[PDB]
Amino acid sequence: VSMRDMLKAGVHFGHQTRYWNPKMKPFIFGARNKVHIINLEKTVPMFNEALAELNKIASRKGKILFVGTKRAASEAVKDAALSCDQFFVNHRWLGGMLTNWKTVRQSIKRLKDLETQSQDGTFEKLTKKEALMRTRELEKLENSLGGIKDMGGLPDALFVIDADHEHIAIKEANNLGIPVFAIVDTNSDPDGVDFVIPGNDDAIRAVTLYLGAVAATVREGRSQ
RNA sequence: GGCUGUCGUCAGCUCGUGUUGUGAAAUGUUGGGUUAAGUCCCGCAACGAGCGCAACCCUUAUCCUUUGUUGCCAGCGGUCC
Ligand SMILES: [Mg+2]
Ligand SMILES: [Mg+2]
Ligand SMILES: [Mg+2]
Ligand SMILES: [Mg+2]
Ligand SMILES: [Mg+2]
Ligand SMILES: [Mg+2]
Repeated sequence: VSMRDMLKAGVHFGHQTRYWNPKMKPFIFGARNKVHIINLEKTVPMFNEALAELNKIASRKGKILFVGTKRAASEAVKDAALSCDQFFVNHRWLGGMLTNWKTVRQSIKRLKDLETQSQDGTFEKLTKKEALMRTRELEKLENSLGGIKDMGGLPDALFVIDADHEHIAIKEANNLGIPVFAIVDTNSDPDGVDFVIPGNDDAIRAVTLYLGAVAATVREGRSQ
């Protein structure tokens, strides 16, 4: 991935100096106007070393789960995983989506059966008042569980945009040994993720970049 | 044992799995709104479920169909009215 490209995106940008996390000292060039700057020279080799790892999982038809619920990087997230044939989460992660599979699995069945009882027309020939609680009931399920609806079991790797914001998923993923690939940032803990990609996690330009790239490689890897 | 009063027809009382705590425990069941109501909605390390709440039951208020004696008399005709 082009080291010039990122100057363009804004990846070098971090967070205000005061909100920094001192575990990210390694991945810092310095500060300008009391605002931190990611040493991109550390980003790019780290990043390419996570693309590679992602390839060889995507090789064996494992499932890259993508998570990103920021009211920036949601439509960004959906686009990418769909542009790959994988799974995604872009509205609140709901605690135990991984550790409590048994149960959360048993709320997918419902969403399946509410999809049927919609196209099949049952959500029409009924109480009319009961096309409220038989639709809102679906609408929400397909806002939350939708992304992972046909996922049948636990992922083979989470790919996570913001570590800070999505700390619950990462802990759950550590809980299950599921390897994690995060876009950590100057203000975030390095310490829970396995393939740390430094750089900005809060920009429409920056996110699409890493997504596009991880999208490219899982498709370039889902072939051989 | 069975049956019954009572707080109280008050809106509460809990469980599975997950998570937190060395542990009793906690979370859910808190928060913003709303409601007669843990009523409903939005949020949220919770995700769900159950007993309650409400609804299904009887009665009362209006209308329609069918049936018309031992009940009824609007229009007719008669009358010991
Ligand atoms: Mg423990
Ligand atoms: Mg209580
Ligand atoms: Mg409690
Ligand atoms: Mg409490
Ligand atoms: Mg409340
Ligand atoms: Mg209830």
